[PDB]
Amino acid sequence: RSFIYEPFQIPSGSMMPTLLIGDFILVEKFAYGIKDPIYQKTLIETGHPKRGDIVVFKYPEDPKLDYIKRAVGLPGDKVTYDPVSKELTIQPGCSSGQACENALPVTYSNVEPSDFVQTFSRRNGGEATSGFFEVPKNETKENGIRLSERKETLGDVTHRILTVPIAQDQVGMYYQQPGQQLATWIVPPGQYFMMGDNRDNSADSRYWGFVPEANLVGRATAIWMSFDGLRLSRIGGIH
Ligand SMILES: *C(=O)[C@H]([C@@H](C)OC(C)=O)[C@H]1NC(C(=O)OCC=C)=CS1
Repeated sequence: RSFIYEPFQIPSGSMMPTLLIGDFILVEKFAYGIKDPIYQKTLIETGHPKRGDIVVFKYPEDPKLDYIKRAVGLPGDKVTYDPVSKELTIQPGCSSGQACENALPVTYSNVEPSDFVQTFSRRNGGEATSGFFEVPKNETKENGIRLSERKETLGDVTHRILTVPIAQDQVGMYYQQPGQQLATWIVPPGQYFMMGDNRDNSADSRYWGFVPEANLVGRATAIWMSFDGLRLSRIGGIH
């Protein structure tokens, strides 16, 4: 088996705190080669995302851009997002409108202030995100909101998420799947529901739908370098 690796720059903060703007990651492409009975005839196989994997894929609405999000919903999952508690409920194999009772273990730790403050430009009275800043927890920044952080465990995968405590999704702008109420989705076969870890700063599947497997590029495996300026402490695994 011969895997192909591709590095990727992280220019946006939608996967914070897991991936920060300036991180440079390594991605293992899903498509790989295998040597036929030994040997000749290099054959091409394709792996698939596991729940919780951080995945690079071609943005469905404009395949020319590569997005990076977490695959929280797998083919067949009934995914529900509570915009108030900002928590996911996932029910594997509940894809036939049946009243399912099974449920993937999804648990959350207590909300705590994160290291980041999100600032906004005061454009003539209104607001527009101007960036994210790491700010000591005992300090404040004007026109900035301290983000909250907690751990989300999807089945047996635990990772962090950041929430903007003064914000709430407008469910009315979600992508609404035929036959489903707002904020509930049933992942189609061979497709995926993607969500960014910076939950209130992520234009993901909630807004535009599923990612077809054909659009998948690969799985993030490491932070190879990071610059904000060198941040060598971030090189290593993604957690
Ligand atoms: C979040 O920002 C991911 C990042 C981590 O992808 C990178 C940096 O490769 C992608 N998601 C978004 C997003 O939700 O923004 C949509 C609005 C334009 C952008 S890149």
